[PDB]
Amino acid sequence: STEYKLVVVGADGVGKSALTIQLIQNHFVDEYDPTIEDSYRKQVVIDGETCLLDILDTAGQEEYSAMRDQYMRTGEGFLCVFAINNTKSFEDIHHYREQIKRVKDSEDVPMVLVGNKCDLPSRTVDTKQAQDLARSYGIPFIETSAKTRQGVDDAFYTLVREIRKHKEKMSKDGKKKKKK
Ligand SMILES: Nc1nc2c(ncn2[C@@H]2O[C@H](COP(=O)(O)OP(=O)(O)CP(=O)(O)O)[C@@H](O)[C@H]2O)c(=O)[nH]1
Ligand SMILES: [Mg+2]
Ligand SMILES: [Mg+2]
Repeated sequence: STEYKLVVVGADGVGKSALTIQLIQNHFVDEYDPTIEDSYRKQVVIDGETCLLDILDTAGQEEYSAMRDQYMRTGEGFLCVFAINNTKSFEDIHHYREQIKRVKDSEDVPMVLVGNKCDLPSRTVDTKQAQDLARSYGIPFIETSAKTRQGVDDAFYTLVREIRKHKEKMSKDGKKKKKK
């Protein structure tokens, strides 16, 4: 069945790992253990298709940009995670997207904007500005909590759906031809 290369990106401490672990292992990591680079696979059924999810869980801050370039090249789809009580992490999304587009040398890259930690009262990034940004990029926005698991499956499943749409659009192309 179809394999999907997903990459989870975002600033230090937004909950990239907690989201990924909730997805894979169904528990919430309460600790803060900074990531170098972790990879996971989960077989799931999404819209009646069996998917092999190959998930890359990236570091909050890359020491070597070459390490960032590589996962942006390999990734088929990107989970762009910010925390709703971390304004800078939300601002960092623009910079991730620019870096990904440049590396892919393309304007069309499957991504989903993820506002994590929605269980907190400390919200400094409002939903509207998140929604506005996602609308601007033409990608989905999903609010999640790794603590409660709210929205976690949805975030990953939606990314898979985005990758499918892209594959279809890339077969049909926009020009240079073609496919139906
Ligand atoms: N309240 C709440 N806390 C969360 C949530 N997700 C993660 N955390 C907490 O935030 C801290 C960092 O989470 P972690 O998943 O390691 O974030 P990360 O972005 O992977 C860290 P790095 O960028 O170094 O790899 C941990 O204390 C974790 O329990 C959430 O949805 N809600
Ligand atoms: Mg991590
Ligand atoms: Mg990062």
